[PDB]
Amino acid sequence: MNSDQVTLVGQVFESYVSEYHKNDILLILKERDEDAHYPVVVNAMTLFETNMEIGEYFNMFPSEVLTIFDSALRRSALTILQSLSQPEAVSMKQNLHARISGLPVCPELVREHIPKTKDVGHFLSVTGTVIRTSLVKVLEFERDYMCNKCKHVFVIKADFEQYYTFCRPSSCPSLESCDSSKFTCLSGLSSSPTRCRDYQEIKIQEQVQRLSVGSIPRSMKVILEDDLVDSCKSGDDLTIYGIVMQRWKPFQQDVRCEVEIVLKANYIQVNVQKEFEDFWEYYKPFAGRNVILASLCPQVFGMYLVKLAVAMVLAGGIQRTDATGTRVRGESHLLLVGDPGTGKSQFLKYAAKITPRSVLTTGIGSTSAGLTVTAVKDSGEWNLEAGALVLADAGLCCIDEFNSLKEHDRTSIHEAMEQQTISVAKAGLVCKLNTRTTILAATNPKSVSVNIALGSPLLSRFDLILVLRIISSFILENKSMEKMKTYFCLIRNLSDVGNQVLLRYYQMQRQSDCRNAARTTIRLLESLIRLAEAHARLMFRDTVTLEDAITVVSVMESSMQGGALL
Amino acid sequence: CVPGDTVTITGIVKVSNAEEGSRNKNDKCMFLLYIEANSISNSKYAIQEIQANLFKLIVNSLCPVIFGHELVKAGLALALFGGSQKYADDKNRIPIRGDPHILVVGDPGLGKSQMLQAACNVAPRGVYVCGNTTTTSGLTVTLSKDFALEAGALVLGDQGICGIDEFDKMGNQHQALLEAMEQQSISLAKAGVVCSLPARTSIIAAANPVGGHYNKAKTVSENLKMGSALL
Amino acid sequence: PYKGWKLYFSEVYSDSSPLIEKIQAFEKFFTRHIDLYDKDEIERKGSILVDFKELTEGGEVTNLIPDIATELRDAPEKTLACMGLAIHQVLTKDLERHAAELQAQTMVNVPHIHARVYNYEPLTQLKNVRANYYGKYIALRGTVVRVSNIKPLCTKMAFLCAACGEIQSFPLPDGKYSLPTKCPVPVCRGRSFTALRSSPLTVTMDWQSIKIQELMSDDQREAGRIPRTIECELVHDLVDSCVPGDTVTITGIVKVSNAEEGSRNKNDKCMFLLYIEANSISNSKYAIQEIQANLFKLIVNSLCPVIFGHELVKAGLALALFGGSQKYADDKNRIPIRGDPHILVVGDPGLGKSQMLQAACNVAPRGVYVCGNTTTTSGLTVTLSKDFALEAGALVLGDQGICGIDEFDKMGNQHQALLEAMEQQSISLAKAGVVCSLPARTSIIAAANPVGGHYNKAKTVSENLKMGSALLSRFDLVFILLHQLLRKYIGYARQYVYPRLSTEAARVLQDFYLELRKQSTTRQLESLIRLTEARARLELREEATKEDAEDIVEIMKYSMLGTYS
Ligand SMILES: [Zn+2]
Ligand SMILES: [Zn+2]
Repeated sequence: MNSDQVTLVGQVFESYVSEYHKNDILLILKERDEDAHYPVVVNAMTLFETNMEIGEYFNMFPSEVLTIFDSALRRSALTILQSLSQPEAVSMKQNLHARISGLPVCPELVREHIPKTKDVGHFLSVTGTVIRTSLVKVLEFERDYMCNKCKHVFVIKADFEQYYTFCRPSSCPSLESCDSSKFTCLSGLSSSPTRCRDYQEIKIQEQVQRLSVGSIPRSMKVILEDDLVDSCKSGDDLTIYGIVMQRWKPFQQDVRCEVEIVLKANYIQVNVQKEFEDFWEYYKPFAGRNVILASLCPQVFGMYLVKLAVAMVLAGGIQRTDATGTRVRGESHLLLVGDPGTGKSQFLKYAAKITPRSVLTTGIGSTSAGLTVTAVKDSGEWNLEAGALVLADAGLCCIDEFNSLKEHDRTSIHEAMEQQTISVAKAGLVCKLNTRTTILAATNPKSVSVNIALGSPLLSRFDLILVLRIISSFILENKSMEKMKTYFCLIRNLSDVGNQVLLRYYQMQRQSDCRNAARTTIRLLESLIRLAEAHARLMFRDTVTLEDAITVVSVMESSMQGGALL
Repeated sequence: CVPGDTVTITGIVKVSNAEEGSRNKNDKCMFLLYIEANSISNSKYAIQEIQANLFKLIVNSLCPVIFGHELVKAGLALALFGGSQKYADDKNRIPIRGDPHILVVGDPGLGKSQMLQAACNVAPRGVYVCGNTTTTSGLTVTLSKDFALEAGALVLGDQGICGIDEFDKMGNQHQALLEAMEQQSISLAKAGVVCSLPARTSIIAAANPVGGHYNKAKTVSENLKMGSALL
Repeated sequence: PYKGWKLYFSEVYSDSSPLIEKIQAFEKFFTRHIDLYDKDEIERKGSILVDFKELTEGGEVTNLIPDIATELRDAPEKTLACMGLAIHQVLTKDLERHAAELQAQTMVNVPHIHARVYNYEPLTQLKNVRANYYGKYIALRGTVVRVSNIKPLCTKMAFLCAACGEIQSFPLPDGKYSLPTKCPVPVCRGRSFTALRSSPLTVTMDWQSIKIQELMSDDQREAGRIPRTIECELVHDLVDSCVPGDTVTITGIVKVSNAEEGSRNKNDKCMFLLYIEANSISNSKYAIQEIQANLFKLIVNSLCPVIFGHELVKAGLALALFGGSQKYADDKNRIPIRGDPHILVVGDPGLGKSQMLQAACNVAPRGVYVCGNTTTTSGLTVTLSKDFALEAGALVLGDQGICGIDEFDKMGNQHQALLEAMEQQSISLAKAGVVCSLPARTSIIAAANPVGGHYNKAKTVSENLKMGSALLSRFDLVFILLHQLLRKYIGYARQYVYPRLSTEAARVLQDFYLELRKQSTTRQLESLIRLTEARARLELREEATKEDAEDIVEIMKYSMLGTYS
């Protein structure tokens, strides 16, 4: 940037902070610690809408623009401090960092993949999931030196591209041209300044749950500095803004070189339409249920209730919060106790391939090490590995051969079905992990209370329990997934008459009291919610009416007539 | 100070340069901090409304998400408070034990793991351990020589409560817990180093029966996957 | 006059240098054929694909390049540089003319264009590649085995001379940051340069390392010869153009590899080492008529000429070799389910079950044989190797082929992923935070031993066999027991004929299925269709009739006769 560009940038930013962004600087000045790094989050879109050249100069030279932003932030903080009636009530803060957020939404700045060599030197945002975090650290970043002829104390910076290593200069940067090349270092002689900036290396990875990310996601190292450390943990969904840079080490006598593309972070953020509107108008409901059920799994004969129950599984649900602050789930649970080879496995696999953010397994083929948590270790270091019940957070988990698991794999599933969480306590890794997911299971068996190899607490853990020429020509004529995927996506973002229908049905199952009757906890109530949603969800409604609740009784009664009693 | 004490340390903040690691992946940090200790001090109304149905209120408030198990929650509160550590310091009369232990024999789907979680959450010093990924150093003291003794789950739970879920799946990595429940100590004998470490902890544990649902004619010592050495 | 001269040549521009002649030759060639290529795609991808037959066309467009073959073969790094500079000059002249027309009603920055020549001949096989090919431009064709990850690679570095101010683009050998020893101008030799890493002359591109194995004849050239392999380096647009298992044709230069790998033991370490710098990569993805005109029994008996009996076992092996229809509706994303049938051989020792699996992997164009004792999970599943790369296993190496598993009753958890491959045609990977799904469209033929030895007793198959029902329900054929010409015929049928199921064949299957129901898994009927379609591909017929269905039914009758005893 030449003088004109820097001048215009500084003037625009100074006017913007003299007009707005006053309370943030006031709160920064009101803090007690004076040696702390304080961020100032600024929307980049609204800032670039005020002036045309500021955006060009930011996209052309991001580091110097951020430095000028920090200087103007210091000036504005001093100005606001001088405008107070009692300036001694607050304290000036010199470590101010302008953190860019809210870039203009475009594929050239908002990225879902790892930036390549073309994007080196550009400021952009990358959205991913944190797979690794390092400890918080302290060490030097600038080094003071002195001249042997003029006694001028200057400072040298650490090269970020060379892993913060210092190189000895040979020119005196004093105001008077010194020909002296002999300088002395003052970094280790004393500790007069506290010039040391925070540092942390995190590792992000592309989210395979996204549509743009392919099969193998890529990883990337992100460097957080100053107040950006301790802002995330392993497993968070981050949208990191920053500059793509290159850190390298060269060849030596016995050492090989290594070049790496890293992301120096500047701000951290923790996380056909007309057709769908026309399909929703026709649905607003029984004919729409027949279309969704036929389009969900057309490779199967009959089984109208299973296609409907799966529809509610992919449909639900929405979390709630009761008076005790307890999180009340939304995600469904469907059990398919069908004879082997009836096609129940063909359902779950196509349903897992048709749905974005979806997982699946085949029971004993994946034990508790592949269902919940695993403390991956290496030396005195460890991290948390996610299983089937965890990777399906805000998604679907399918488990065929559900009764072929051990009693401890079921115990882990018992917790995921009852708390939306999974307790971690392996090696030196103890934590509480959120597993907000729906579970679509299918059992291989040996009435429907003896053939099942599941305990009665586990059978009660499911919202719906279903038991499983025109066949040859149906395959012969067979001899879409994308729209149904986009359906349940838009659809997954969407009373007294309901509660009556479900309390009356439950009371009819509770009064005639023989030896069999369990106690409801939440799996009923919140099935009734996600079913009630589903009948309105699938048809795009915001209110549960009688038709939704009546169809629920038809499915729930058919599940208790022919299936395992709750 | 010994591992487990709550100490107040005043001193200067200085840069650490060794540097540790490595690796992976990855707790190595070139950038590093430490504290130069100048001094160290080692120690070793709403309550009155609660004292004035107190037992059942604390009992039911231990785990607000576990239905039933009124007697299990009753024993958990008793283990949280604990008896009297009747150690006559002027007579060297051993206090025996004032920390009771709890065993939960139940079928799956009862919430036994949740009771152990609530045991470690409401306690001021709780340590929760699963019974599958088990190591001898995970519970006993850990020897690391170049020697140092690192506190394990039985030592980390000192003056607190340690929860052991699915201990029927633990092998020899669990037998030292029997010595801790009785001696309040851990025995160490490895690489020529012989010592005895403190372990004044309360052990609450849960296991699964032998043949699943055991509402039959057998008793506890027969249906439970456990011998009489721990019962 | 030559903008971009330093993007291709490290020398100083001089109109007296012999480079100008070849540069203008290729510039004429590109100006005469500027409408044949897409200038937008050339500018975006930064490369251009030129057919080698166009350069050797002979006439007027190639008038100034009569010895293109010899100059490209013996001096590739010079000819390709001249060609790239020429196409860059053509593009920048056209774009400057367009910019002048726009201004009337001029700084055009055309990036580096990689001159890539494909369809090069003669084709050189890997076994004849010695050391004397260094610095030569050759073309190979082979199967990809390993595909590494994409990594940044700094090819060139900009250096500014503190004497005259000239900026040069010094290339790095293997990426090693070296300093220039003299200024490229023949005036001053300052020998002191400053690095300019943000300069456009500092070239940094994506880089990938693939491994290519020669197309080995599994029986002819397997008389003591091992399949040779070689490393290829893809860069820029050539990155991520092939997956492990594809048959690709790669044209490029032969260069010396210097890492060096190992070690050890004992001992595959080699300081001496070769590799190929890939310039272009192309990824695909009469005696037969006498054989088509007793065809079934002839191919069946010719599979294993040293195994007596097992006529039905050899009958199912031929059906699995040809295979059914991979009925994947690419316009509807309708999954093909599976067209590759699986075979199970339940038999006592001394029957020759291992020999049948050997013949299964020998006559197949892509056969992988595995023993069931020395078993590893990475031996069948995909193998993760991090510093990450995914290495194809026996279930992935057998893609579009047949994998033989002997004594799988002795395999533990290293075998359970084969069940997921037989049904999903894919392998699940979940290790070290890496989650993926790899292709595995293979046909699994396997053999095992019974529980208590000789089992001519009152027990059935699910009781006498050392195997559970989780794998018995996945086989299309279960047999109970108590060369190059047919190879070309099978390979031609898998590529030429895509079978269908007719109405007459269905009526025979409808009658047998209804009569089987009146005696009172669904995959049984799927086997009837998959084997009937396989019979149609065997007969080189696009449509299977009732004769093929009855033969498939009788084969299934023998499988159901040994069972249900
Ligand atoms: Zn000076
Ligand atoms: Zn010079």
